[PDB]
Amino acid sequence: PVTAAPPLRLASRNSVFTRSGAGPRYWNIYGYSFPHNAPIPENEWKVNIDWLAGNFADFGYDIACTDGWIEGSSRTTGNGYITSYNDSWQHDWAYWANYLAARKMKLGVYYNPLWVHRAAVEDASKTVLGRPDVKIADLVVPGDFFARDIGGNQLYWLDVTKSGAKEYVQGYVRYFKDLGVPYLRIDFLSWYEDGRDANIGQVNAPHGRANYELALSWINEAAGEDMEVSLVMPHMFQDGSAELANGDLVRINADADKGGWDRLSGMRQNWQDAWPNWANPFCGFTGWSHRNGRGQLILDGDFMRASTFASDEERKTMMNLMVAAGSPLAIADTYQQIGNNAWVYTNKEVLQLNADGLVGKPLYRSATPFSKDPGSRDTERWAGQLPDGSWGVALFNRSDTETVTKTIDFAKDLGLATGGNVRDLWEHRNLGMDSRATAALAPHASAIFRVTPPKMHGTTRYPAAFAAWGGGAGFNYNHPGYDGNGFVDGLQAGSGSADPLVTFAVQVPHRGSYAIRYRYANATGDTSTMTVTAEKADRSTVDGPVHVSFPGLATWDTWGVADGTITLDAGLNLVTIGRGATDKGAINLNWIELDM
Ligand SMILES: OC[C@H]1O[C@H](OC[C@H]2O[C@H](O[C@H]3[C@H](O)[C@@H](O)[C@@H](O)O[C@@H]3CO)[C@H](O)[C@@H](O)[C@@H]2O)[C@H](O)[C@@H](O)[C@@H]1O
Ligand SMILES: OC[C@H]1O[C@H](OC[C@H]2O[C@H](O)[C@H](O)[C@@H](O)[C@@H]2O)[C@H](O)[C@@H](O)[C@@H]1O
Repeated sequence: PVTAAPPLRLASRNSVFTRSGAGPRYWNIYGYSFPHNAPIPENEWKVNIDWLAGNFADFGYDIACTDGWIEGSSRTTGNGYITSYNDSWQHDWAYWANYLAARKMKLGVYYNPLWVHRAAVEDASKTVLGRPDVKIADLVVPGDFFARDIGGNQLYWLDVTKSGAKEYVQGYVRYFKDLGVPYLRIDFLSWYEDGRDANIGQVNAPHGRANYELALSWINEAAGEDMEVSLVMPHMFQDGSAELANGDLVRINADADKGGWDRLSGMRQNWQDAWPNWANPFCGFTGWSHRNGRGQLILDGDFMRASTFASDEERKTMMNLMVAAGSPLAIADTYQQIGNNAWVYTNKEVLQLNADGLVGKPLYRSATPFSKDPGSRDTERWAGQLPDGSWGVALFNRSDTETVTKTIDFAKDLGLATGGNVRDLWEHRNLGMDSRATAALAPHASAIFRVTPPKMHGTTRYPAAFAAWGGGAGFNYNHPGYDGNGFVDGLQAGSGSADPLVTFAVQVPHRGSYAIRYRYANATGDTSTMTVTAEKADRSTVDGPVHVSFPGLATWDTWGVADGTITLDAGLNLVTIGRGATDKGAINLNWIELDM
């Protein structure tokens, strides 16, 4: 019988955004501003918004988001917060959020709340929100300009050690949240932190890790559950620890830039220790995938520039990768650039994967970090499970020249006993019941499928190797007998601050008590326990925490099935299993099954 348990110690922000599904759908000004190397004029912003309202907002792309080129945004409130995107704009953020509202859309903002504009510093009348004793001028070290070493002289970096700093930063974050902004994109924190860029050299004064982590904690608290926090230049120190603890999204690639295949799949394949660890998103999504999934991080593959690609097959591959990885779906084509390419963004079956909360993983091949061994995960074969037990499966051919067959086998790779109905989502074709998804792919082409296992008496299997991992839990394959490609280990005691865990999203038709099974290994020489909970997306407890017991077995190659019952509510539940301080021993986890 199960006993009551304390809650697990977490190491992620664990917000409603990362718990509820994949990244947001939005449009971004980058397709204008990058090639122009200039802030978007207000009329161009307007014409793009009107175009989105009539053509993409109905497909869920209902955030219009600004980007950089903000040095020319100098006008601020009495507390130093920018009033609009650029000084040339006749209307402020509020006017544009309402204009968007009238078209069933919302405003996304790119800004870093550690930026302090020189114009605000120079106006002695401006003071920190709620702190009339602190002038905005009192927030900065003289000469400490953002991008100082490459000529920057319009934005200071905040000195977070100065009185008023927390109030300034939190006020800035809440300023946008209050304006109705659901998404805040915070860039240049690696430049803030270490004053360096691997593409350039020295860029400005460093501010250090402690200050970076403190600033992130302030931003997290101020954003709360109302506004999604995108970290656009993460250094990802310590396997992304501070970013995971404080943000919702992390960029995993070098900038889209001029777009096309070389930005999607080229440049370099190796890892480096500096921003960005991987250059192309095939490698970055693959390399950071151990940090993805419900309650962990959403990985951000940057912007889609459909018209910069050479063919429609490449455009499909671009979209399929973003969807496979659970990334935000960010259109950067302007109304002038879109041409006849709207279709790439508006395939309803592909979008349905994003709506349903697909967060895929590359096929794991070994436990070794991808940063150390590129053989450890397959950049070209992705799968993820939806809450209802169905799957998204994506197959890619990154060769420039050869046609290559790619296959995901439902038993050997995914770890299912059932096979599944397979639908090709670009052919819009039912392939019927099958044991695998396969495609003979032309160079740069891809295929994406919805795979729907049958459910004899409601049985739904969720493989651990394709779920979300936290606190040290991870993939392995070093004891035989597992179903699928492997299992999760690290569900053991350790020295750390966080408890290792696995999170599964599960969807059920009604509130009730459901039979749950856990296929596991345990050769610790004694009984082991893990803590199990069910929660709503908002974190509220549906069941548990309870200690579930796992009888000791003969060897680490021996697998058993522990039986239990779990209360779940109608719709989405997050079922988390982890090893707390009061748990005993250790297990390896292969899968869970729910009879729904
Ligand atoms: O006003 C701020 C900034 O706006 C533009 O840059 C926006 C882009 O900033 C980042 O890109 C940087 C790279 O990460 C660095 O490695 C290096 O190449 O420099 C660029 C910035 O030029 C971010 O990664 C992108 O997603 C943003 O679009 C202007 O280009 C800057 O000059 C302005 O300071
Ligand atoms: O404690 C559960 C664990 O037990 C064995 O591994 C022991 C030990 O092996 C290496 O030294 C690792 O670096 C440590 O982290 C492990 O504690 C089983 O082989 C393993 O499957 C299981 O998870």
